Amino acid sequence: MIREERLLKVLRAPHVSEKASTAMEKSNTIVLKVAKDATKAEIKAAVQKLFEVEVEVVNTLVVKGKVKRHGQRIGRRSDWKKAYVTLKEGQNL
Amino acid sequence: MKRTFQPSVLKRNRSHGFRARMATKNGRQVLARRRAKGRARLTVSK
Amino acid sequence: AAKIRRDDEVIVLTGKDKGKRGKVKNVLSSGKVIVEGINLVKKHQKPVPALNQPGGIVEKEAAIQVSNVAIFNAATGKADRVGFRFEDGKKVRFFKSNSETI
Amino acid sequence: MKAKELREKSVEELNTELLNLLREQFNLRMQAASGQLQQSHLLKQVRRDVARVKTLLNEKAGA
Amino acid sequence: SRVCQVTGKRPVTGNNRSHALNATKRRFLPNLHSHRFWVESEKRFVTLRVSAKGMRVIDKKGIDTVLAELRARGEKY
Amino acid sequence: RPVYIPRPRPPHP
RNA sequence: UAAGGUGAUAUGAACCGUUAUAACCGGCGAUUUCCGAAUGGGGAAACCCAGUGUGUUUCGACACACUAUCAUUAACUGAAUCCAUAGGUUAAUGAGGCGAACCGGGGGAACUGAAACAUCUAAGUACCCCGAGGAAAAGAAAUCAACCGAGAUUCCCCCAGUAGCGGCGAGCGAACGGGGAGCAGCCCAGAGCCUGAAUCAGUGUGUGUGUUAGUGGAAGCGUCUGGAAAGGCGCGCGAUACAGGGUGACAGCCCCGUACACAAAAAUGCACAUGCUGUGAGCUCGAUGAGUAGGGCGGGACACGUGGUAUCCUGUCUGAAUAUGGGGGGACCAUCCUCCAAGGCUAAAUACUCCUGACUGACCGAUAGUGAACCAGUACCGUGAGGGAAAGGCGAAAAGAAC
RNA sequence: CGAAGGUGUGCUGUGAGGCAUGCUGGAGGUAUCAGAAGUGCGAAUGCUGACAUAAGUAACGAUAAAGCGGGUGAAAAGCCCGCUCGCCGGAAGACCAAGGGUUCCUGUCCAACGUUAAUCGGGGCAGGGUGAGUCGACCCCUAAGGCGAGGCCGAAAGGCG
Repeated sequence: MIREERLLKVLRAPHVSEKASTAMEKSNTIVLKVAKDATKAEIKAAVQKLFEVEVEVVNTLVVKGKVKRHGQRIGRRSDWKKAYVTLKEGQNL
Repeated sequence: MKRTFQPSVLKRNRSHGFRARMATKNGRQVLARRRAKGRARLTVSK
Repeated sequence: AAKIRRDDEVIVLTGKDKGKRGKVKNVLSSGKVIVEGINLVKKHQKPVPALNQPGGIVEKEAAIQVSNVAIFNAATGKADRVGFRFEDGKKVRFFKSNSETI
Repeated sequence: MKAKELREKSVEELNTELLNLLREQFNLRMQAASGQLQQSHLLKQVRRDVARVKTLLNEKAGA
Repeated sequence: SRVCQVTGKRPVTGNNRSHALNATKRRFLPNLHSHRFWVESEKRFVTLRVSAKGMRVIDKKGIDTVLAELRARGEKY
Repeated sequence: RPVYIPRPRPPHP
């Protein structure tokens, strides 16, 4: 059983932006970064345990890294997955 | 004026894809030659 | 097996100011050392709007080749070489020409 | 911080790994992302500690 | 393939020469045939693709001896 | 560099 | 080993360590995602979808392991017919793929030359395919020689552009014999006496040596020129160390090195001694490889193109003697000489370098040298196989120009 | 207290050349006598790079068409706003599939790119943006066709099934 440690690694970081702020104040939902796989069930369990909050539903999407032109060279950013988590009437963070 | 190249990902992969080369020994030699030359792209990868 | 260390008082054999004494502060992996008041460079430091605003011209210390500095004996009044010998199971440095331990 | 935990039993080794993963690994990561972490050297130090514990578990369990 | 299962005869390439000594590549084929041999040891028929020379070899020796050599060769018959 | 996910996204006509 | 460090472009931020678990180097271990022989099935490579068996927070759902094909072996099942066999399931062992050349084998050109061209040449070359090794192949006479004699195979220099072959054209081209490198001989087709009896292969121990980290390593100062001296001038010292590289212009004596003397907890190759396992010494007698040798027909290989053509191999059809026997000695016969085919094993001298270390060069010095001195087989071009560039230099030190 | 190279000058030999030196250059060069050559270029519709010529010439890519006021700006015929004019309207509108792969939106900049200017842009830099039990893929089924355990055939590779 590695479910506990798995839940401690799916979550990577919160997402800060205008869309994130308006979603939180209006829809009571938090947007955060997750691992590349990060199935919806794992994200739901991780938020319930680590943040000790009740959740309703999770929506995930994959963001493709942009292609950047650094110096004389061309590079690409890494793809990452962000999840929208909808909390219930009781919210903490 | 219709030109010779009409792109299609499915046709490109099924014709010159990695698995297409490995099916026959001639394709395997094509991969072997390009590994020896050190080419970054072994085949047309989606 | 470095002959010049962190805390050593050395003298300059060749350079802009040969014969000037000093003490080394750091040594670079490229065989270079930094000493006080020996190789001063008037670097033109640009202003930056960050937390630090040095501005003006800064008198920095420029690294010098370790081969151009020799540890000073401090007893014979001249530069001297360095050798390594094993005493009580420990490798220690010593001078030459009536060699004594550091 | 290598032979201190060599002689502990497997039960404590799993316990210390869990709190290493739980605290100072997840919490530090959230702090760094939010910009509230100024001592970023803890992240690497904690990661190496987790590796050390896992190395012990393998040479303890089974083989 | 056109390989005798007893003597191992296989097609061999060669030349055919005309009156003007013109040389063209040809191929000599063994006189292979499919034959059923009755074996009393196992009490059944075994089909072998054998050449005419091989059939003479089987007659001179025993069918059992030839089968043993084939089994030692490592190829199923 | 190479993207490998040309999945189909057909919006209902 | 250590007073420094956290790889580079590439500074910074935050920290570790300084007498020992900072960092770095070496041995032995652990982790080792996904694709790829890919091997649970599939597939547009890095993706999708499973079955069975082991253990667990809300049934929820999780974690691990196994599950490809083929060949051999063993067990259990098992038809058309009794038996049986085929077939099926299970377990174990081995293989699979990749890699620059060298080696053996199976296939096999044309251009070109002949001043045309068909025999011939190019050439058993290029290329395709199969198999194995560190080398491979070959190898202990049914061989030569000449009636004097040598005794496995392989490689180099002669013999020798010789004898021969050849639209006797173009061309191809030996052998005998001699001088060298290196040398090693055996086993089965079988019984008896004697039975570890030598030599071998696999696993322990011990000595020596080598590889994988390393340690010490001699001896110079003063004036002149100068941005700076290692240069000039004057006087010294080391050398079993003036081989090289660096250092503000050219250093034996400033630094790293160099000759020299040492170093190994652990893993390893080589040469020996000592144990175990397995086949196996020595003597007597006998045996001594049959669809084979040879022959007819059609081809190929031997320098030798069917010619007077020996010898070898083979597709096809035939077919002995067996030691009072048989083979060869260049058509063939007789006499002599020599050897014993139709079953196998065998290191040395020989061929090559994808890769590792050191060293060398009347080799190149950025249109040269590898296509590539600069993150080049990259950019770019092509559906694809494939083709394929240009681009080095501030200064001793960024001191990279505050204002 | 100045090598090679570069650039002038003055002497010198029947010649290819040599010698001395002014300025730039900045650290290498090499007598004599022998030795070996990737040993000498004006041509090959030679190869590579650079730079001329035509020449400040042709052209600036559908003859659907622009005018004015204000704003921003160093600068406005082209950008923004406003009022008119004109063009498409089975399209020059709105949607997709295929194919592209961030060209989407905001802030900021005008070197190069835009066949002109440019404050503007599909340009540069930074940040943001793609939310599914019902859409689609995936998945269940199959057509043409592909592969193909055994199997048949084939010098090998391999062909067919």
